[PDB]
Amino acid sequence: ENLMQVYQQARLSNPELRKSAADRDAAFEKINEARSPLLPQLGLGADYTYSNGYRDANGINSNATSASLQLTQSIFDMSKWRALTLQEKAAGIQDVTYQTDQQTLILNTATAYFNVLNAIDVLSYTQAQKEAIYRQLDQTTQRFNVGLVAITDVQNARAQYDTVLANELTARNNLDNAVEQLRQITGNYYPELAALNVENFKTDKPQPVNALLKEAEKRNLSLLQARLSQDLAREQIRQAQDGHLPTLDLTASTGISDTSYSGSKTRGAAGTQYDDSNMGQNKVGLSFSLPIYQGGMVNSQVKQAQYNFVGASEQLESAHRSVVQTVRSSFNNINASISSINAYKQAVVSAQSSLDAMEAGYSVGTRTIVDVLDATTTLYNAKQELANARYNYLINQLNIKSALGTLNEQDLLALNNALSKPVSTN
Amino acid sequence: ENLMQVYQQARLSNPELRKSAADRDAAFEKINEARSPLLPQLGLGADYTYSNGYRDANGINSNATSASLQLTQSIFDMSKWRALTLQEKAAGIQDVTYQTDQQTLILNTATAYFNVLNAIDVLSYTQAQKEAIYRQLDQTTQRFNVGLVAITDVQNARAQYDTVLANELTARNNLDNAVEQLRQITGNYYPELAALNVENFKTDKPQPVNALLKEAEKRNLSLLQARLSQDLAREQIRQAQDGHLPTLDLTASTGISDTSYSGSKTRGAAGTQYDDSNMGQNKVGLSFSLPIYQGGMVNSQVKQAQYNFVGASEQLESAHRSVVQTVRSSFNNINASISSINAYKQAVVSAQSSLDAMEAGYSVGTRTIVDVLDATTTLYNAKQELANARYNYLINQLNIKSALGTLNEQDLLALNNALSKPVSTN
Amino acid sequence: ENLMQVYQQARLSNPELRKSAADRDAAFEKINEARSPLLPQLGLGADYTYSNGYRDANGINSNATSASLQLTQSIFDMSKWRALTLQEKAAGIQDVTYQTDQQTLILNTATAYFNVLNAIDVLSYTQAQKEAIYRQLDQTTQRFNVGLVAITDVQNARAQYDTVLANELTARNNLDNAVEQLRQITGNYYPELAALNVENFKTDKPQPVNALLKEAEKRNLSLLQARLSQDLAREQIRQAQDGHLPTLDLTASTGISDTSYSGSKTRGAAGTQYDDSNMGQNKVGLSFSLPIYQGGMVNSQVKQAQYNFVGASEQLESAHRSVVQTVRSSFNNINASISSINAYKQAVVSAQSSLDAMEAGYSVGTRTIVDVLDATTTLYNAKQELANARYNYLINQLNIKSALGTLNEQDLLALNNALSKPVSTN
Repeated sequence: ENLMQVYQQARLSNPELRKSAADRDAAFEKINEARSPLLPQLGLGADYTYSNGYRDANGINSNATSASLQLTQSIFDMSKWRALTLQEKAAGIQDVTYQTDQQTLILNTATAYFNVLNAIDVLSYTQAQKEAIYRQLDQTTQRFNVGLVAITDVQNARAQYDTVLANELTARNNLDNAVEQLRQITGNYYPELAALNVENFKTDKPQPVNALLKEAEKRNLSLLQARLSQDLAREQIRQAQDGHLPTLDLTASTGISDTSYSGSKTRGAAGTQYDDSNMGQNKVGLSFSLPIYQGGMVNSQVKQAQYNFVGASEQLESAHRSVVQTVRSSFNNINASISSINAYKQAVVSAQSSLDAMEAGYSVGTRTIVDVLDATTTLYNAKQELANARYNYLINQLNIKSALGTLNEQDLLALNNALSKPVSTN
Repeated sequence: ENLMQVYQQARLSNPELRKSAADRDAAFEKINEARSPLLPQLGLGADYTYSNGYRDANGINSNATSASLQLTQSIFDMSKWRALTLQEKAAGIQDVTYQTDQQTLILNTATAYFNVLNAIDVLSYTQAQKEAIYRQLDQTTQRFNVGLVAITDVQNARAQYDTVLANELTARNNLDNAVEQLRQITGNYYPELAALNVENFKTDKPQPVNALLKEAEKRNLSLLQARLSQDLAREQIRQAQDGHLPTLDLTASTGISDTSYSGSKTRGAAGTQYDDSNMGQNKVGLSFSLPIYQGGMVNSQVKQAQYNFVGASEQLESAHRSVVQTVRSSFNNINASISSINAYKQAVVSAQSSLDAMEAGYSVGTRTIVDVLDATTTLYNAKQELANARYNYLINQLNIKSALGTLNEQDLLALNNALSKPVSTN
Repeated sequence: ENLMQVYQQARLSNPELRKSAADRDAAFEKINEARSPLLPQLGLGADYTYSNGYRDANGINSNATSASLQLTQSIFDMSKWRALTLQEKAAGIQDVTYQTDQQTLILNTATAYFNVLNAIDVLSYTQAQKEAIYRQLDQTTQRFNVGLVAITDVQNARAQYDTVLANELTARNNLDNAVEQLRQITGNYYPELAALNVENFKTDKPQPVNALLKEAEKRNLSLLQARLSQDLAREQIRQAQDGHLPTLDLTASTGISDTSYSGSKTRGAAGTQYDDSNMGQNKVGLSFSLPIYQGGMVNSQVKQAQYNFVGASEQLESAHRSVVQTVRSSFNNINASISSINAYKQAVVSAQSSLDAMEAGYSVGTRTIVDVLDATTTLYNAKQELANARYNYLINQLNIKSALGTLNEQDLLALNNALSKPVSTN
């Protein structure tokens, strides 16, 4: 129910987070097959085959029968080690992006949480507006009944009333909308959520921008991923270099053989050579090769890896400019939130005193209760529009921390301190 | 001209629909080559080759003249069947997404069709606004001429007139833009389109939400595609399992070769063995093999397929909760459309009576005709903003029908029933 | 500083432009390896291997020792030439898109610049608004001090003041934002930028739209790229046709051999055949093959390439509809800009005369100076909202020129003519 608990149940409800985790699992597991080729290749084959050599040596008839194990083991080829390193760095990549997605979950969660509150706010306010305009219409109606005014005004207040009805329904509708938005990252409905403890609000001042810039230089996930991409490009480079490598290898195998000769040609002077055999063999030995020159195969690849490299570096710098922009913008947004909160506070005070004034106006009955509710309307609107400003302060409070690439459950707990009273959702 | 006919010509004018159709054609045709490998592989590779030995067995010249056909046919390998099933499911995928795109074309079609209707409205009424403000400029002008109100007001009205002119030009401009928007899907410019039969609106109540839930769950295209994706992942799993398959084979080949001999070394005791060859051959037989352990080849792939599976499943549930969200939101939007239509109707009646009232004001001339056209302004603005609301009702109709995964020409035919009088576009 | 210089320093600062450049370098360089296969394949693969017979073959140990260079050279396979042509066309593609981004850098570069100007504008004027409202607060305050009015008004003016303060901070904030936006393209902060020379502002009429269309047919980069895609699809088609090609080839290689015998079975009646032999060889000759029939390999591929072709064609027409839409829309936007500029000009004149009027009002003291500054507020707001309109005129100019697929530094120079006075940024 509390934002913390909301994070808790939602910690498993997210598929994409779990999806990404599983993807990381795919990467780390893929490292295994990345290690695989270096290991020896035990194998087996078998065959049977009749043959008939027509023409010249025509009339011979020869079935053939054989089977063999074939162990093989390459030794010298660093390219596989290279690919292994690629797999490693890619794994680190997947790790980082996974953490990123975690932070994303945090953000979305908090956002969706606040939206419900805001919807409740607008709901109630639009309601009070409804009643106010309603008795406005009733008054005006009665005023026509005694004939003081033109019918046109009656229809006017009519239109006001219908309009505000639409305003009710759309808002109430937005309520459940946001509710389902919450279920989207939960899979569960919630009857109620804790109200903000506005009385104990934190008007915390921002840290100086430069240190934040430093921490940003140190620990944004994205730029880190860029650097990993760069190093990976370097790995691609040496992998392109790998083509020049001599390929030391070692075969090892044994094989049975049968083959029973037949046909009239075998008859007469078989000379043992035409006789059926039972031979078997245990071949084992080195294998090796070297490309020397291959039409410029391993040449263009080099430059390709190079362009890939420098381009990746460009992406890195782009990320750099990006994080600078983002963090500054966030900081600034926080300040904006501050000032806005100030303004709306004062507005609250204003509408309040105005309200009390008009209430006194009804105290000796100078006005109508309707008007009192008009001031009441302005009052509430100002109220949780100010609350809205506070939540915006919170969101910015996360974004800057998000900008750092840091974030944790603990910040959300600090948020959880802010919550207070239970509040029914619908 | 009518929305139905517009859809009719639209059915061929769309490239992307036809594109997707042809893509389905590709997906189906590819199933054929998916069936292909099982078929026998006939072949030929005759060639000639000189040879000149040296060192130890130096000086014995020769030249082979090989020529042989090679039919081949493996029998046991389920992995290919697996890939066939994959291709099948892929074809189902392409099918589903194709139908989806059809619905998409429908939606966009009706949308663009309505936008024109709206722009016409805004155009006309804006024009009336132009005339009204104009004659205000004239009145105020003359009022300066007789020496009354200060020049500043004159320039004010001037600004009004110029501003509203700009509004005209941008209005007309948007009109032709929308016309082109229509041509974009149609490839045709249309001088005129049918007006809505506003007199006979359909105030249908929405069905209870749960039934719609059950239906859409039963037949949404997207989630269906997800399920196909999951099944495909399972197929990938058995395909990973396929690496344990022994590979039964059957070679079948034949042909002749003539290696003529030459060189001085052949001279002396040729022993028939050094005579020129003239042999042919008819080899045929099985070629079995089983991989045994191979460094963990067919291992990591298993878990990879597994993670692929579960992640796909997570996507499935994701899309599930998603469509729940969407359909509820749609229902809600429809209700909003209802209430809005109500409100604007009443606003229409109101502004109308206000109009008639002021007209009566001019009946003894208390006002100016411009004022009457101000009431007229608010009037028609209200009118076809209400029309706009009705179109929104239509769009929501198609949307709720869309989330079902249903949709067809028929609802659009009912929309065609909604249409009435011809109206020139520009 | 001037827009031209800004473009100049920026012209190298862009990563993505340089990125695309290097990518073009890749596309070109890859043509080399595309040419590569036709070249001769020199090679080598020496190796050594022990052998030990058993069962009938038992007791005759040996160890083969082989070494051989291996040149190879294919003669006839058009598919390689085909793929070469593919690579060529791909190079053309990367070229074109590179040109696209070359325009893209320009557009944004103007955009942010004008945004900076605008931000400066709104900033200053908001400041003036601040001072005005401030003195209203002071007036109302003092008025309460002598007690002419209710406290509620005091709080009202209070609220106005805090609000406008918030507007200041967000304004300044937006200023620095835009500054950083500029740095994003440049990597450099800028103290100052040239003011527009509004006095000599251009108002050229657009060329008639049809001529612009014929011009459009010439060289939009996008559509050209589409046509290249089509031709590429055709190349894919002939490449599918290339599976019918007989594969004429030429083997050419030489190698030595040693192979030493061992074992007691070799002893006795060796018959020369059971003796060590240091043979060498110089094999050379033709190679050839032809598929005949392969289970429908090169069949489904044909239809596949065909579908690829037609789909590409559909994309081409899609691009056609696209460019028509965009160019007309641009033209229209220009017209809108014109009329808007007209309107705001007149508004400026109006507010000006109103200002002078009220100034005269203070000349004999009929009003507060604050009010005069209110007119001042409306004044400047109108002023550089009009400026904003002029920049929109410029942006539209660049847009329509962009739709042409044209654009150059020279148009930006023509823009550079428009600039005038130096202006500090913050």
